[PDB]
Amino acid sequence: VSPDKDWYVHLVKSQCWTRSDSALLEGAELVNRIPAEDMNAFMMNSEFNLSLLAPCLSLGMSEISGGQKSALFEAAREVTLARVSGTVQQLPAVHHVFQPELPAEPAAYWSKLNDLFGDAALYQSLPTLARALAQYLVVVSKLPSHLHLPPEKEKDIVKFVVATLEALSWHLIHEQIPLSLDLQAGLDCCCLALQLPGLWSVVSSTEFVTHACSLIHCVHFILEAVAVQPGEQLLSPQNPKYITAACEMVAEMVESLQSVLALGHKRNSGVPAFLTPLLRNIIISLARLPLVNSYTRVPPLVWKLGWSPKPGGDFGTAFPEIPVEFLQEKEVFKEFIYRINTLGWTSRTQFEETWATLLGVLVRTQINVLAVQAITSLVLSAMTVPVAGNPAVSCLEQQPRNKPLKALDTRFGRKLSIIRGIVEQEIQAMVSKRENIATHHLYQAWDPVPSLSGALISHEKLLLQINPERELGSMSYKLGQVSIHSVWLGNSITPKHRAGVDIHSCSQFLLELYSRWILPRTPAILISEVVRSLLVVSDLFTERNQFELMYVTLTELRRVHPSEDEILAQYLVPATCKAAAVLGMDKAVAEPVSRLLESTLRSSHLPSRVGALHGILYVLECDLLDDTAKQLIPVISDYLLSNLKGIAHCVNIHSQQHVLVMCATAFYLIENYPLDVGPEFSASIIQMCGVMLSGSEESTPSIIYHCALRGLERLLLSEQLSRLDAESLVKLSVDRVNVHSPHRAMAALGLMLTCMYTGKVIVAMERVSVLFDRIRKGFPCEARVVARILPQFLDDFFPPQDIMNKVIGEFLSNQQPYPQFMATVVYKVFQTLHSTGQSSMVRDWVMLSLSNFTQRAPVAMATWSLSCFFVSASTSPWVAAILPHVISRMGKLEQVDVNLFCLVATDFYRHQIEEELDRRAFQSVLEVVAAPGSPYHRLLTCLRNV
Amino acid sequence: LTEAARLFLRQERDARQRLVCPAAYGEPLQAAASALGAAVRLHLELGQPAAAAALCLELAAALRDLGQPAAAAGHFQRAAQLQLPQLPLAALQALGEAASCQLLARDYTGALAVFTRMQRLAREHGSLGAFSDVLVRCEVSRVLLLLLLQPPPAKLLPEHAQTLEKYSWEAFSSGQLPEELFLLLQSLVMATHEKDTEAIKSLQVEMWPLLTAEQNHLLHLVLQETISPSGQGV
Repeated sequence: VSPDKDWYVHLVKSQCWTRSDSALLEGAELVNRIPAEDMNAFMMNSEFNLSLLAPCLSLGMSEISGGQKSALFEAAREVTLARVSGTVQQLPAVHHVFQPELPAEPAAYWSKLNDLFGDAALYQSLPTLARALAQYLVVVSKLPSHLHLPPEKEKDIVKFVVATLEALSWHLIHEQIPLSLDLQAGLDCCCLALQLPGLWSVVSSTEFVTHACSLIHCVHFILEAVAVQPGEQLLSPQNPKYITAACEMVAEMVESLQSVLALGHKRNSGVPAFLTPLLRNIIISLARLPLVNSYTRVPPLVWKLGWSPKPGGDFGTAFPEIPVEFLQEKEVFKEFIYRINTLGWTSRTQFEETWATLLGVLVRTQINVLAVQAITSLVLSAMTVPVAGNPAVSCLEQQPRNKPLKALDTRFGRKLSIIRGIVEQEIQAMVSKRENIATHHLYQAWDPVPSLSGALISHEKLLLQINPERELGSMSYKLGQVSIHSVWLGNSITPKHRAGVDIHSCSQFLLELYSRWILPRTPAILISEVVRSLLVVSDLFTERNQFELMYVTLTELRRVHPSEDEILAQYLVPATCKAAAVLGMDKAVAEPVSRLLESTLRSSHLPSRVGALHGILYVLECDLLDDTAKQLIPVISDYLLSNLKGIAHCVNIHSQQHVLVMCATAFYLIENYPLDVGPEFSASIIQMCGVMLSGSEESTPSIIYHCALRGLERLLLSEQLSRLDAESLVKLSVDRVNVHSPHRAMAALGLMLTCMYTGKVIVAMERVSVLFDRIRKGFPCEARVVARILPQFLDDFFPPQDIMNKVIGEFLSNQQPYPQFMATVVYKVFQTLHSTGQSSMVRDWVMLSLSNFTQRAPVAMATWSLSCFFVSASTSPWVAAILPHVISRMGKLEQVDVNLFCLVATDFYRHQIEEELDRRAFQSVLEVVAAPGSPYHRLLTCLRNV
Repeated sequence: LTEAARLFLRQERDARQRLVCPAAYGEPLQAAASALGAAVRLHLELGQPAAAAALCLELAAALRDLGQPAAAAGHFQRAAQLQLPQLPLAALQALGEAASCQLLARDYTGALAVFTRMQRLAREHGSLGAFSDVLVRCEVSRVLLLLLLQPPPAKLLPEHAQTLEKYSWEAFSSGQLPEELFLLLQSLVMATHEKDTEAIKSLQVEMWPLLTAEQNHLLHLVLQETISPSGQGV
């Protein structure tokens, strides 16, 4: 047979036109190689496995996220959208709410429905299409202009998500619990469709009210079926009845977010913990609907009183803003705060309404503290990057202190970039708090770092920038959110208003009302909260007179307030440091910040010292600290050494915020002040970090391990190091790769990759040996990742003659637990040799298939390894493009397998050997193995026929 | 310092769960480390090991409520260690909570190392009626975790080898499990080891009523790792 385009396409149809979820990744890789011009006639065919649209979309996205244009992604997107429109054109014309309890009310409808979703010939295609649609919608936020979802398909996608949740709930009513993947796909489409503004403008309109109440009814019924046993309620203390039902159901759900859907609560133990994030996000996005938003923001304790106006909002449920004479009661105020903080604000008018409300409450014992906290959180709400008042879409905007590394954007740097982005992707997926992420998709993590030149900065450009003091994946407000350089850079401050909402007026009003409120018998618990609110809002101050007023207020407060506060200093010190170091810390007045820091670092209780360290980090940001009057440096370094030498053997005992901020300060000192932070000062903590990274999984928590390790990776990657502690750093990296925890092994592997790519003969062989050992005795995740980074490591460190024996020896082994990965490693290596004109070394090594191959007790595995090897060492396309097909069958000695193996070996014998004496040398190895059995004897016959 | 614990935890539970405050310094936790985390050590150094760990059982539950699963798991395990060689049931409940938190942290090889410790303490101390309620959760958990991780034969302890061996037709028996759950577990082990998707899907749909929420999470994870493996980058 001629192994050509048509043979290949037939072989692709043999695996990607069934209905089976065995080898979906390899199926996507096989469809990838189909000609781009003839790919959509291949996926829009009625037999196509619809379970491949998620792997095809993921592979296309990984090809586009790599910059290159992807045609498989275009095909999979076209097919997903066409299939969605198709499966939506079957639903009945008019839509009735899906009262998941009302006994079949629209009989005809509720029967024309069952006939279209009670059967498995269509219902089975709803979640396998929802998986594709959720894999598409989760990456529309990072696509080009012509790859977003069109404006025409938005109504159809809303109807499809409605129908998918309706079908899932119908299954739950009649049949048993659908499936974990079906549930997940339906809720994923729901969440990701209410997360996009293009579809949020369609669901939340007026002709889609029945669909909104269907979503609400179905989500409530699913939460009831999943989270509670039959016979109990969710919580443990005119117009279409369904509208009021929807209002009350969303109110109950929002009230549940505190207990039943709070991950780790004593009541969330009923939800299977893979539905908690999806349901939280869906409930938030539903509560923000204009239909139910007006009702949802009113606490229940208001209806428990005599409040019941006559509403109207084109639905009949637009209630007015709570009369502030109700919030003077505490519990009602705390519930209102919870509603407006969890839900955020849906528009500028709503921000202004709740602003004026909390102002009227702000004018009294403790209502003032609650009002101040609500106010500061409310102004911080406009800080978020993606969509400003949307807690489902957005997270708090942070500009890190660390500048982009200059070692990258080089020759070796741009290769370390790739091979460390891989390891970082996996460390993200394996240890990140998926806090800004709701769905299950792994390779989706992003960071809230908008450019200060704006559009969000792509995550693969933030390798070692994100302040090494915040937990990997944690997006809450951390003290030190916005760096001071960012303050000088965004609004040009010599050392406007936020999204849709005038924050200059809010900031100025708050600054005047705070200054006039703490300088002259205000209680202590009020002064401390005003200072905390000032520190938190000073992330939104724009002018320099705002910061100067803040500084003069805070220093007069320091002078007036007594020293016996201990709970005011935690916010007095970092706020004063932020102000004084935005003013370009000078000698005249911004100098006695060093005295304040020196005094607060010898404190008695920890939070004052953590605040002092955040203030120190605020100063060095780009102040000439002190002004070459840096006499704070010796103090900072002595404190850091004395209090990190103790907390290095037992770390889980001491607080984690303290250790994290101490490490962040130490790394900033070593990298930015390497001539004042003494010399060995680095090595000293490159030992503290050694005694911390080398601890057992109990003696070193995971987040502290990953900070210290990523900070060390930056310290080495930044050229601000002597070659004496860097030499002390290349040794520590290798002792941590042979660890049991897979994510710790992956972190140590990333540090080793930087130790190798930055500081640049048998050492390289020791390192490749440890990599092969992590393939051979690791978990499938870690082993797949290491085998995915290995081809580049190999082709970039040592010439192919050195390791070509080792790669084949690790492929052909009995101690090899995952030969299905080493197949791809050998493939990448050989196909790299077929580009650099070294296609003669590869044949020299394949002619070394005498004893290594053809000698493997499971003859099935012997012929499988022979087929993998002869596919790898093939200069022909359509033969090298079937390795995903041969990896999908690691045993399975069928007859078509043998036909494949004979064809592949015949192609090799015809195209690569070309030497008759070597041809006979090749022929007289199947005769020793002989095997009159099918595989070799058929190969010998076909070779005699050639 | 035990009612001060209530004060300084509610002063954090307010801003976290009651009135969600997306403006938290993170201030009352680094201080929540006092009283609780503080006497946690004081109780020991002066001596009250019996109830000393109860303070940590409250502080760990608080930490898990706030969204710190890993440190909550650490404190839970420490409590289990503190109460162990005097009270089996207390430390077994603590270890169960620690395994739950570690599964919240997506730390599977550390959760399996606690399930194996429970399962092996329940036996060597089952010499009641709840021991054969931890041996029925730990066995199913451990099997689902070993099916999710899939360790290679090299780094696979004798314990896990014995367990994953118990559930193939070379073996029939039920130990402490109910017969139907054992048959489902055996069919699931045999179907996953033989790269069978539809069998595992049918088994997920059939087993959902018999498994708890944690183990249903784990069975969904097994099914997902089977369908779309984690590490390919796509």
